[PDB]
Amino acid sequence: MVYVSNKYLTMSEMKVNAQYILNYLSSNGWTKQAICGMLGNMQSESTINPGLWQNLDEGNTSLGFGLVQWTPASNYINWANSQGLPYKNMDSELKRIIWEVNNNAQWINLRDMTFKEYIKSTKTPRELAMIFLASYERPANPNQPERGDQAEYWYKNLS
Repeated sequence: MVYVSNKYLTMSEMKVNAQYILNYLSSNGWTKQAICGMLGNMQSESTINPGLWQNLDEGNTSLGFGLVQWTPASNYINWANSQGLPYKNMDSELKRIIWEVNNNAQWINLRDMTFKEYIKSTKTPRELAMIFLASYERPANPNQPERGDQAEYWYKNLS
C-alpha cells in the first residue's frame, strides 16, 4: 500500500510511503541513516509522493516529477519507457535511484562524498540530508535546513 497522486500528502500519508521506501532500499544495501537523509529531501521535494508534479502541474514534462522531483521529468520518463517500466510508480522511481547509484548519474560530489559512500554512511540523518540536498537535489534555494529536521523525524518515527 502506497499513495501515488498529484496532491500534497499529509504526515500520516507520508509515513506510509516512507516506511515502504525504507524497506525497499534496505534490501538493496542502503543504511537507515542514508535512507532517512534522502527521505528528508523527498518530503520537501514531493511530500514523498511518487505521483507528484512540480506545482501540481500535471503533465508538464519540462519540470519536476516524482519522489525527488526529477527535472525535466521527461528524462526520468524516457528512462522508464526504455526499461519497460511504468513511470508513475513507486518501484519504478526507486529503481531509477538504484540505477543512478550504479551508473554515477545525478550526483555531483560537492561535499567530498560519492553516491556510493553516501548509501553506506552512518553519519546522522541530518548531515546526510544536507549532503544529499547539496549533491543530488541542488534546488534553486540551497537554504532548506528543514530537510535535516525531517530526516531526523523519519529516523525516529519509522522502523
